[PDB]
Amino acid sequence: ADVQQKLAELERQSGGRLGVALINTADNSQILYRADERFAMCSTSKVMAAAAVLKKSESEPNLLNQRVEIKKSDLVNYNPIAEKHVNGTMSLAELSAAALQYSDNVAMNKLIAHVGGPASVTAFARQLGDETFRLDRTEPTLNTAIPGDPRDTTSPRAMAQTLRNLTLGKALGDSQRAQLVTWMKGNTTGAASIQAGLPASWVVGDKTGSGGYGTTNDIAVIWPKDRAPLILVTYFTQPQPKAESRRDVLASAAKIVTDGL
Ligand SMILES: *C(=O)N1C[C@H](NOS(=O)(=O)O)CC[C@H]1C(=O)NC1CCNCC1
Repeated sequence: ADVQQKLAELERQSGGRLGVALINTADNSQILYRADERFAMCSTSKVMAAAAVLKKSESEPNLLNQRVEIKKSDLVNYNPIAEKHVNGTMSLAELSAAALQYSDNVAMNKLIAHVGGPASVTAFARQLGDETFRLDRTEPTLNTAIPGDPRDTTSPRAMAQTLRNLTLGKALGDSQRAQLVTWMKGNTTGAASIQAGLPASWVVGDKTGSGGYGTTNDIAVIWPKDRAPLILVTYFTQPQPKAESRRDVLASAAKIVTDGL
């Protein structure tokens, strides 16, 4: 009751639309707020694309080592790693790390292409039991985040359940699950989001995202000190097309739902 009041208050103060799903694996409980509404995933969709590559790699031992050309024609609007490798190759492992840890959009496009495109990433989600996730577009257009548009969306509940499966459950084989967790724990982009609302000592693997309409997102697996892990999804979007990001709202949401733990 208190936690719900606090999230509603945060949403009202923020001026936007907030979606939260926490799974506490200590007691199999959840805290949900707009958790069945759709939100544009933006760069948080990179987790599903990397996971689809990892799944493919379970039957293809040379896949992660496969060399992918980086051409000028591959550049899109946010390319911090790929721009340093133009006219050379990167491995699919290197592209996965760049997508997850630096949120490189070229890297995301190569992951998408090498599993068969957005509909293939979506079919992977369906195979895991996630009916909600939909990846419709490639980078950079998947980040438009127009209100009412279902393209490139999921719900907080669906993404929390799927992230649990990927990182703590059995969607991926032992090697592949460990690799995803390693990659997410090495994320460099998330300190202002969920992590900013948790104690300094807690360990986090997360993936942020942002896009049109001031969309500001984070999805995380969290290891609190001496406690079972948590899964937290915080999605946020705003009414104005050119709204600025609100990473503080995600931090505030994280603090609200973990207070006590
Ligand atoms: C993901 O949401 N992206 C790519 C990159 N991610 O930053 S983080 O917040 O994921 O670490 C920057 C924001 C976002 C993105 O691609 N935004 C678009 C860039 C190209 N023009 C439209 C916005």
